[PDB]
Amino acid sequence: EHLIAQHSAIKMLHSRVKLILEYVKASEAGEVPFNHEILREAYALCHCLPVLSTDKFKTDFYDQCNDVGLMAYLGTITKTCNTMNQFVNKFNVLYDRQ
Amino acid sequence: FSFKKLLDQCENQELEAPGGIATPPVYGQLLALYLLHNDMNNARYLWKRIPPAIKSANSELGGIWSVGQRIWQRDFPGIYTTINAHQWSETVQPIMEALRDATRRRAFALVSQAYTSIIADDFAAFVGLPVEEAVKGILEQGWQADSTTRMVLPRKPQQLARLTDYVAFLEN
Amino acid sequence: NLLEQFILLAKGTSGSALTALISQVLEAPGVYVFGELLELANVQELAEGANAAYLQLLNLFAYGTYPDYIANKESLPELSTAQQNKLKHLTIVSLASRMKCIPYSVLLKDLEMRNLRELEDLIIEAVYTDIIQGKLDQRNQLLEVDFCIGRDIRKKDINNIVKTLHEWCDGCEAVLLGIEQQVLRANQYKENHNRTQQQVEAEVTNIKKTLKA
Amino acid sequence: TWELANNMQEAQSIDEIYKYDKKQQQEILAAKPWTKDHHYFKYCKISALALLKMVMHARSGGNLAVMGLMLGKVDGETMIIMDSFALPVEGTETRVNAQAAAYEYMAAYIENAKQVGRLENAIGWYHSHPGYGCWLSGINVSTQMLNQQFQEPFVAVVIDPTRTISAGKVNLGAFRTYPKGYKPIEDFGVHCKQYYALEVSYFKSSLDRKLLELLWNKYWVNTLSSSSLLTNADYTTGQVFDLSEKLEQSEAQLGDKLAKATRDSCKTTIEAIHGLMSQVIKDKLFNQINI
Repeated sequence: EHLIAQHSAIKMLHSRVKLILEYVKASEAGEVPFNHEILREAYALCHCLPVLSTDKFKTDFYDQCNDVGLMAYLGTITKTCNTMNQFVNKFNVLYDRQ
Repeated sequence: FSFKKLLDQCENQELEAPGGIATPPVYGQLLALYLLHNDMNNARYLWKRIPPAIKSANSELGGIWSVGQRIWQRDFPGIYTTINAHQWSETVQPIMEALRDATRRRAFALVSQAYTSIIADDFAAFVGLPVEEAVKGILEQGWQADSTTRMVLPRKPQQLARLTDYVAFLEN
Repeated sequence: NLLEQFILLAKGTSGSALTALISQVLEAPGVYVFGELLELANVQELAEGANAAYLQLLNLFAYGTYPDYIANKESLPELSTAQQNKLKHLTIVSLASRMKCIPYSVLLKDLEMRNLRELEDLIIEAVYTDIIQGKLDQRNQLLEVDFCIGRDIRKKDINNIVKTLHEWCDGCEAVLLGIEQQVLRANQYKENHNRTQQQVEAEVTNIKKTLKA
Repeated sequence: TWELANNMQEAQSIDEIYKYDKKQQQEILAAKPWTKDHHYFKYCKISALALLKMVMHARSGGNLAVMGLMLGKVDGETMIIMDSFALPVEGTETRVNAQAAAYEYMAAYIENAKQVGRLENAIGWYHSHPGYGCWLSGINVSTQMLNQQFQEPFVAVVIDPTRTISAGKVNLGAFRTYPKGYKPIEDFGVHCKQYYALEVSYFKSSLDRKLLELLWNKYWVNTLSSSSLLTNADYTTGQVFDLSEKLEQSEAQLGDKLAKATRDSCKTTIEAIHGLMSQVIKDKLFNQINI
């Protein structure tokens, strides 16, 4: 569900970018007239691709990743404990009386 | 980096023997390699393992054990004096230079990490020469220095799969 | 727009009046991208004659930055304060186009300025003109730009634009592929678990069928 | 291939719950399992369509109060509701009385639905509280008394339109009541001993799921710019606190609840890793282009 719901949105963004690239290529070749206004916006969009490549963002992202990793550790450690409890409960009946 | 292959080759050479005791040169090379890798316990037990007869047969093992005893007490200045005191055969020749370089790097790291200001005499004894390594230290790496008291100030120097595996494990 | 308002008068005239019109365009506020003005044949015909300096000035305004008006300062005619301010604003826009965190020292070197207060005032007035959007930071001596208008594009750089877009497309495709693989694996894992559970169930009930005799 | 499973006509137990097993319903009604113990049904599952119909009726009521019925069934320990049906009742925002219009309306609408092909019956009623939380008043308590004591399968629903609109989350509240005699927190009111609360859950069919996902698909900008786990931090902290309390209760019990605690922890961990995965995917897609 999760990896598929946003996959469609990513595909839509891919389609829009592909359409823009096709228009730019057509303008370069000469099929469409040289509209010297859309190309400026295309250049501006091109120059804004590497978004937020600063050190503060990287540190915040790494902190977020570590926090989520710890939150997953606390939660794996309890599923393991629950399986542990079910195993000992089943063991205390088979190989050991009472 | 090439010494690891020699290390394990000597290891399986040692592991089995026609009579349990190998030749003197291989014993000495293995002991020297243990000393080089800064693993003292295995070297000490290997020295304890050597039978007394072959131990006293060759004096090379005596010098190697003297170097090991010097390095065990962590007395840095004496290591350089005891490493070149005697003569070393070609079989153990390329061990001394590597060990000396490793000891120098370890002393450099220890001085840079555990010290904020150290008398130039002690630092120079740690490194090896109180003539030109002080100016080398201040110039090359920019370490601060001050005369009169002779004081130096060293300063210290594939993703989505894991997440989906965690999710699959948690959900099941 | 302003360029449309200043463009229809440039058809019939040529010579000194045309150069005066382009000077007025370069002085008028609001105009910052001279794409259609340079595209006219009348402007391009100025190369042959005694008005090549104005053509060079227009080309420098359209594509070049402030240091380009350093080596050839004596060749071009004198500029008023409005033209110099507009050129400095264009240089700031060009610098902000590449990097999103402009250091103060780089701006001082590039704009040939002597005082930090004057540079900050120039940036403030550029923001007021609404060509770039951002904020200053004196503690780190930085200027952060969240959005800057694209400058003029010549008819040789477009290919490079294509390249960047192509790269983006490729990246998107790559992500898509990975997505599919991941979800597939996930599904398989789930199925496997269920299957083995079912197997165990079969086994135990089979045992029941052979123990209730 | 890209979606792998897809759907031509296949379905699962999700689509199976929409049916009417006449023999099963007859035998559960005849057996009457809930008449023997007070602590019967605790799970109520209501379909989406009923939810939106109730919300629109409450909004169309405005500052005043509205009131209507609901349709569904009962299955084992759980209750199923899948239809909402408004009523033409009027009154002040503090009291509403069902006149003869509603009495002639519910029967007429039931007959019309039966003519259509509908086969469900009345299951309960919903009343909108404009502002004063979600709690049954004295008259509501008496009405629920009489309704659940005469028409044993029943349940009441109370929503808060104003708070739902202002906050952004729905105020659906499903309530059953303890009968008279059985005696064994100021938000719930003053009759907290007489009435209790129930959990709420929702469902939607395979066709409904596909249509909802395809309609919500025109939200791509918010989809890849939401950056969750930064907006639901309070919800996750509350969930972890409740997890700690449940873990303490399970540990005391061991001296089952452990399974419930494990499921809750798994849900919270899955949500957290989903947020991290979306963040990682966004970083890979946007911040790794053009150096």
